[PDB]
Amino acid sequence: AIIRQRNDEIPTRTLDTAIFTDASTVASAQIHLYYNSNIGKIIMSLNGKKHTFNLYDDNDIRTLLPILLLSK
Amino acid sequence: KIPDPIDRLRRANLACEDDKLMIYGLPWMTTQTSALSINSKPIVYKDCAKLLRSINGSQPVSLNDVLRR
Repeated sequence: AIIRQRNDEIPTRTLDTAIFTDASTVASAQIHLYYNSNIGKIIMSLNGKKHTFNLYDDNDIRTLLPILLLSK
Repeated sequence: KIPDPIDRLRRANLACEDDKLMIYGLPWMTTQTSALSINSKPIVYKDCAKLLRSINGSQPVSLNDVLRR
């Protein structure tokens, strides 16, 4: 409101998805996401560890999008 | 405008070209690009097409469809 509501565009609930740990290896995963719309960053919590993705960096975008798009 | 960085990703969607997992629907690319694993390698998976359909069925799924849940 405005930034606050922008941050709420990404769900806060658990996401059940699939993650490719290598080029040819995939496994089920449950994750949480946080979004900071001021600078365009998403933080993902996976196996108790933090991962960050810069939404202005094409390589991060290509890594994050398959995780979101395979979620149920 | 002050942009919402998510907006330019809302039409993104996955597709299998043989065993290669690709990302369609990104406006600034004039060509499709490969999806990357968590260790930064292009995803190549023998059961690619069956994995996609296991998740969504036959219905196509964009990022916008994910965000409206």
